[PDB]
Amino acid sequence: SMAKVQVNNVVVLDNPSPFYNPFQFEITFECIEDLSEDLEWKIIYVGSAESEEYDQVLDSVLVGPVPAGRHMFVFQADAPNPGLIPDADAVGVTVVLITCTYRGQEFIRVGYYVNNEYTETELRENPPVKPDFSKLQRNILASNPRVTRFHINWE
Repeated sequence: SMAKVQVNNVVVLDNPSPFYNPFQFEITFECIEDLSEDLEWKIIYVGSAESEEYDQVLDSVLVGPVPAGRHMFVFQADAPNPGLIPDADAVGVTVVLITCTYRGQEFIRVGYYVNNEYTETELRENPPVKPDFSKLQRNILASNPRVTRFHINWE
């Protein structure tokens, strides 16, 4: 069958923000017909390129009833746990992902680069071994989303 859900756009809200602020995404999509089963959205923070074990599922949203037509919703998730981020990966560029599954199958993955940078010159010039997350600013590169679609069984 044809893809029954088509994501139209994601707006990154509160985009330059302190590291400890929650993520906020305003997501619009279309359903070509009433879906009987649930859509599950997730936000996944890539703690390190070292390994997927440093991935953090920040939150999941499950919608039981699906109606046909255009949709908008706002997806908010708490910031990642800095205790689980390797020291060498915290300051710099990482990735945050938005995924959606239907009947348990991921059909779309929207990835953004995330640039975490210090706000004080002293910290930028002499970064501590353990990063000071209270002084880190998160900038999501909202203009350059990377979209991957997956074929799933929509019936």
